[PDB]
Amino acid sequence: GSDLGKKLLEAARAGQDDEVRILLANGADVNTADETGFTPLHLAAWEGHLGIVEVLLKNGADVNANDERGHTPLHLAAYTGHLEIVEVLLKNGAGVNATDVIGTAPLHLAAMWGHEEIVEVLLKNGADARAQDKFGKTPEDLARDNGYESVARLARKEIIRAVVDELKELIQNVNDDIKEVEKNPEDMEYWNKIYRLVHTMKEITETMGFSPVALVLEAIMMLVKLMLNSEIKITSDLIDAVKKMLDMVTRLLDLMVDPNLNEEQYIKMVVDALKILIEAVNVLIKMVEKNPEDMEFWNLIYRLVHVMKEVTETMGFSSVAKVLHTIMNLVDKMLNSEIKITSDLIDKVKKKLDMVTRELDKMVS
Repeated sequence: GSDLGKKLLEAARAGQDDEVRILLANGADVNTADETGFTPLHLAAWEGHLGIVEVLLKNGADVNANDERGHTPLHLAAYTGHLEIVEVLLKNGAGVNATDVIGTAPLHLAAMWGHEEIVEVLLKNGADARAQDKFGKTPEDLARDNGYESVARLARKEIIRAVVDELKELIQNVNDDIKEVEKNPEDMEYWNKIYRLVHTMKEITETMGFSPVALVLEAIMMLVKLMLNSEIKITSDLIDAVKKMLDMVTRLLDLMVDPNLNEEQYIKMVVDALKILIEAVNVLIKMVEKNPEDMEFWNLIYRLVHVMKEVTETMGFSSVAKVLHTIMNLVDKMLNSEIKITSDLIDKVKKKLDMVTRELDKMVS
């Protein structure tokens, strides 16, 4: 009864390989528990005794045993940071996404103390990077709060990758819907469904960050909203413009999940993104060309040019920062109605934007 169970607990805790083997041989309950509910596997993983972990697992140890606090042996192995014990537990069907009472997964325990190797292993075995504990904290958040910048950046990259996959699923939905309207433009319902999809996308992008994608999605939202309130006649050319903006959003999403290359590919990433959002600004300029006098669209162009100036400044590109600063100055003049909106002004902005594009091409070329 309690005799062999207590001696087995104490032997697993102390690291007595032979004593564990003997006690198991004499019919000791492998899944015995202490006051708090720790089975010998919990204690073996805690103290880091790989041999005893392996032996216990061979003799029927419960890999997913929970204690009072809802902790499996994998929680404790990830906390203490014993890589090989984590690997064996996962090998024997351990719960990679097991959640305790406070909502803390093993990835939280690994990332919060910066045990990079076990974090990588856990992610390899399908660990949820976006898992949130009872306090709305992801593993990224816990690692960053404790000063582990490397693991924080890694968890961030994983969250970005998963979010991009989700957004691609949303893009597929939107593309099916836009095809179905292209066949029957009469249905306004499809446009409302597309509006819902784009609004959810906009919310996700704002939540993560990715301001450029958020602003392009906001342009999408304005167009679909005008069509819903029958402010504009449903044209096929405007639909092709929406198609082009969705395509560029998808491509930008592809850009975000770049293979962690070297500074050269980093430059190519930023230059491609710069060209993509320039294409977006060109779409906006064409739309303003056809229907000016709606300052919301100008505020959005301002927001995009501001994001671009920020990106450049952070990444140098002083010539481009200056040209975009001038663009922003002209737009600022316009919003407070200093100057009169004239076709020559929009055309001049277009000329300067083309000069920007050639300056970037010169930089990358």
